[PDB]
Amino acid sequence: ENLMQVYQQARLSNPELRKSAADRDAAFEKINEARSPLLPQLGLGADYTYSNGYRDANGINSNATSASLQLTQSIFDMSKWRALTLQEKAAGIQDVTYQTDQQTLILNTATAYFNVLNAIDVLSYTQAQKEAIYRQLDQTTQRFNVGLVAITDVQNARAQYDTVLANELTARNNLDNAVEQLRQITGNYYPELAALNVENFKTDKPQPVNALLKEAEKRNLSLLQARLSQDLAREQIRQAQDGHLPTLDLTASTGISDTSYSGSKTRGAAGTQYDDSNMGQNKVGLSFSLPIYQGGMVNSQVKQAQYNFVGASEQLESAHRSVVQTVRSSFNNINASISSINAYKQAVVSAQSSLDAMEAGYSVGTRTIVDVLDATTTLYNAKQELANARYNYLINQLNIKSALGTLNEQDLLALNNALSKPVSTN
Amino acid sequence: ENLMQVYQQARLSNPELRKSAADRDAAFEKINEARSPLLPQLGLGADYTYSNGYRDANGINSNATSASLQLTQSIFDMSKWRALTLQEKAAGIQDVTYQTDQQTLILNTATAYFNVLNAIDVLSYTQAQKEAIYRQLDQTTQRFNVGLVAITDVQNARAQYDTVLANELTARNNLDNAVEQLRQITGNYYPELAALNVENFKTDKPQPVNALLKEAEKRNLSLLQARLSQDLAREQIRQAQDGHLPTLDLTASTGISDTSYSGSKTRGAAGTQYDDSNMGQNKVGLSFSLPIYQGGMVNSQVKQAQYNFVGASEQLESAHRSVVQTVRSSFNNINASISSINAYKQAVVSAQSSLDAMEAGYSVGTRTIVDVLDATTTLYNAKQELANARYNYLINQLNIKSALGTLNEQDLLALNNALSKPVSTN
Amino acid sequence: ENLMQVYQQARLSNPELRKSAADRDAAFEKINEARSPLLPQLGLGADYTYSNGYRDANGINSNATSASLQLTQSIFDMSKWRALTLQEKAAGIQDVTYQTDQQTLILNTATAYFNVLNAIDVLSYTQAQKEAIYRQLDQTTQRFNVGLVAITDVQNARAQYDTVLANELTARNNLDNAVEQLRQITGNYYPELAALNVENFKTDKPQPVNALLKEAEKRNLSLLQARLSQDLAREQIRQAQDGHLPTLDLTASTGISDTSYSGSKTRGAAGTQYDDSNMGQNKVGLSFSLPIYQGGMVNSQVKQAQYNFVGASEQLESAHRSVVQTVRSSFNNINASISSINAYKQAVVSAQSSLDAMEAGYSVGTRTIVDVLDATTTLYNAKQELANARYNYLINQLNIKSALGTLNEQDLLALNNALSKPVSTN
Repeated sequence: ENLMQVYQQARLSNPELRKSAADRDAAFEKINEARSPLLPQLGLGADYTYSNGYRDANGINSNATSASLQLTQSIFDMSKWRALTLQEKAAGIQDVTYQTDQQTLILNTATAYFNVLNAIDVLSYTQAQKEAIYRQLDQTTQRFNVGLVAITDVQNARAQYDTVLANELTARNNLDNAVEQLRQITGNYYPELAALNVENFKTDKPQPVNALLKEAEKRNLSLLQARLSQDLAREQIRQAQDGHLPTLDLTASTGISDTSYSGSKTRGAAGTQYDDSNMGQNKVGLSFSLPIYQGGMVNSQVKQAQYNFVGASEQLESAHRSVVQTVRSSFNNINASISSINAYKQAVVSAQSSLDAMEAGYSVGTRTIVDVLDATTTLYNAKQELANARYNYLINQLNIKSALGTLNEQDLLALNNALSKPVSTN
Repeated sequence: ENLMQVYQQARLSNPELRKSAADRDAAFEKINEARSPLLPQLGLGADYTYSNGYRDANGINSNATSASLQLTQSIFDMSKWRALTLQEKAAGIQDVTYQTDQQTLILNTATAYFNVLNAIDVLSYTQAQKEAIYRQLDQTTQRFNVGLVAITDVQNARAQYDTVLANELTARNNLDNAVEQLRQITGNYYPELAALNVENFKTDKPQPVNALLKEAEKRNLSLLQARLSQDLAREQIRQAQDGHLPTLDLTASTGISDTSYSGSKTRGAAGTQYDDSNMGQNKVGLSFSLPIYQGGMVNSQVKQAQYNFVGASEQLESAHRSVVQTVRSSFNNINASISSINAYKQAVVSAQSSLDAMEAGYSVGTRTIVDVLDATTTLYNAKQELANARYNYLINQLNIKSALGTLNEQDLLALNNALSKPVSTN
Repeated sequence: ENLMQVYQQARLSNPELRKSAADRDAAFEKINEARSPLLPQLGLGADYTYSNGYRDANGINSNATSASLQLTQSIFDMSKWRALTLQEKAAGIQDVTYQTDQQTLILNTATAYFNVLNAIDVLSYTQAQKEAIYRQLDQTTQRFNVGLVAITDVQNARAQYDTVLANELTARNNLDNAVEQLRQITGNYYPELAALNVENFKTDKPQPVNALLKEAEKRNLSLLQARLSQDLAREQIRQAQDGHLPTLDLTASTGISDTSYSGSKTRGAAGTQYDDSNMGQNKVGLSFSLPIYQGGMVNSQVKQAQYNFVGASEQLESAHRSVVQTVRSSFNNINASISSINAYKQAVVSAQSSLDAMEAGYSVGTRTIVDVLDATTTLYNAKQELANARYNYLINQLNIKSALGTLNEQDLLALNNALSKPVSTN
């Protein structure tokens, strides 16, 4: 129910987070097959085959029968080690992006949480507006009944009333909308959520921008991923270099053989050579090769890896400019939130005193209760529009921390301190 | 001209629909080559080759003249069947997404069709606004001429007139833009389109939400595609399992070769063995093999397929909760459309009576005709903003029908029933 | 500083432009390896291997020792030439898109610049608004001090003041934002930028739209790229046709051999055949093959390439509809800009005369100076909202020129003519 608990149940409800985790699992597991080729290749084959050599040596008839194990083991080829390193760095990549997605979950969660509150706010306010305009219409109606005014005004207040009805329904509708938005990252409905403890609000001042810039230089996930991409490009480079490598290898195998000769040609002077055999063999030995020159195969690849490299570096710098922009913008947004909160506070005070004034106006009955509710309307609107400003302060409070690439459950707990009273959702 | 006919010509004018159709054609045709490998592989590779030995067995010249056909046919390998099933499911995928795109074309079609209707409205009424403000400029002008109100007001009205002119030009401009928007899907410019039969609106109540839930769950295209994706992942799993398959084979080949001999070394005791060859051959037989352990080849792939599976499943549930969200939101939007239509109707009646009232004001001339056209302004603005609301009702109709995964020409035919009088576009 | 210089320093600062450049370098360089296969394949693969017979073959140990260079050279396979042509066309593609981004850098570069100007504008004027409202607060305050009015008004003016303060901070904030936006393209902060020379502002009429269309047919980069895609699809088609090609080839290689015998079975009646032999060889000759029939390999591929072709064609027409839409829309936007500029000009004149009027009002003291500054507020707001309109005129100019697929530094120079006075940024 509390934002913390909301994070808790939602910690498993997210598929994409779990999806990404599983993807990381795919990467780390893929490292295994990345290690695989270096290991020896035990194998087996078998065959049977009749043959008939027509023409010249025509009339011979020869079935053939054989089977063999074939162990093989390459030794010298660093390219596989290279690919292994690629797999490693890619794994680190997947790790980082996974953490990123975690932070994303945090953000979305908090956002969706606040939206419900805001919807409740607008709901109630639009309601009070409804009643106010309603008795406005009733008054005006009665005023026509005694004939003081033109019918046109009656229809006017009519239109006001219908309009505000639409305003009710759309808002109430937005309520459940946001509710389902919450279920989207939960899979569960919630009857109620804790109200903000506005009385104990934190008007915390921002840290100086430069240190934040430093921490940003140190620990944004994205730029880190860029650097990993760069190093990976370097790995691609040496992998392109790998083509020049001599390929030391070692075969090892044994094989049975049968083959029973037949046909009239075998008859007469078989000379043992035409006789059926039972031979078997245990071949084992080195294998090796070297490309020397291959039409410029391993040449263009080099430059390709190079362009890939420098381009990746460009992406890195782009990320750099990006994080600078983002963090500054966030900081600034926080300040904006501050000032806005100030303004709306004062507005609250204003509408309040105005309200009390008009209430006194009804105290000796100078006005109508309707008007009192008009001031009441302005009052509430100002109220949780100010609350809205506070939540915006919170969101910015996360974004800057998000900008750092840091974030944790603990910040959300600090948020959880802010919550207070239970509040029914619908 | 009518929305139905517009859809009719639209059915061929769309490239992307036809594109997707042809893509389905590709997906189906590819199933054929998916069936292909099982078929026998006939072949030929005759060639000639000189040879000149040296060192130890130096000086014995020769030249082979090989020529042989090679039919081949493996029998046991389920992995290919697996890939066939994959291709099948892929074809189902392409099918589903194709139908989806059809619905998409429908939606966009009706949308663009309505936008024109709206722009016409805004155009006309804006024009009336132009005339009204104009004659205000004239009145105020003359009022300066007789020496009354200060020049500043004159320039004010001037600004009004110029501003509203700009509004005209941008209005007309948007009109032709929308016309082109229509041509974009149609490839045709249309001088005129049918007006809505506003007199006979359909105030249908929405069905209870749960039934719609059950239906859409039963037949949404997207989630269906997800399920196909999951099944495909399972197929990938058995395909990973396929690496344990022994590979039964059957070679079948034949042909002749003539290696003529030459060189001085052949001279002396040729022993028939050094005579020129003239042999042919008819080899045929099985070629079995089983991989045994191979460094963990067919291992990591298993878990990879597994993670692929579960992640796909997570996507499935994701899309599930998603469509729940969407359909509820749609229902809600429809209700909003209802209430809005109500409100604007009443606003229409109101502004109308206000109009008639002021007209009566001019009946003894208390006002100016411009004022009457101000009431007229608010009037028609209200009118076809209400029309706009009705179109929104239509769009929501198609949307709720869309989330079902249903949709067809028929609802659009009912929309065609909604249409009435011809109206020139520009 | 001037827009031209800004473009100049920026012209190298862009990563993505340089990125695309290097990518073009890749596309070109890859043509080399595309040419590569036709070249001769020199090679080598020496190796050594022990052998030990058993069962009938038992007791005759040996160890083969082989070494051989291996040149190879294919003669006839058009598919390689085909793929070469593919690579060529791909190079053309990367070229074109590179040109696209070359325009893209320009557009944004103007955009942010004008945004900076605008931000400066709104900033200053908001400041003036601040001072005005401030003195209203002071007036109302003092008025309460002598007690002419209710406290509620005091709080009202209070609220106005805090609000406008918030507007200041967000304004300044937006200023620095835009500054950083500029740095994003440049990597450099800028103290100052040239003011527009509004006095000599251009108002050229657009060329008639049809001529612009014929011009459009010439060289939009996008559509050209589409046509290249089509031709590429055709190349894919002939490449599918290339599976019918007989594969004429030429083997050419030489190698030595040693192979030493061992074992007691070799002893006795060796018959020369059971003796060590240091043979060498110089094999050379033709190679050839032809598929005949392969289970429908090169069949489904044909239809596949065909579908690829037609789909590409559909994309081409899609691009056609696209460019028509965009160019007309641009033209229209220009017209809108014109009329808007007209309107705001007149508004400026109006507010000006109103200002002078009220100034005269203070000349004999009929009003507060604050009010005069209110007119001042409306004044400047109108002023550089009009400026904003002029920049929109410029942006539209660049847009329509962009739709042409044209654009150059020279148009930006023509823009550079428009600039005038130096202006500090913050």
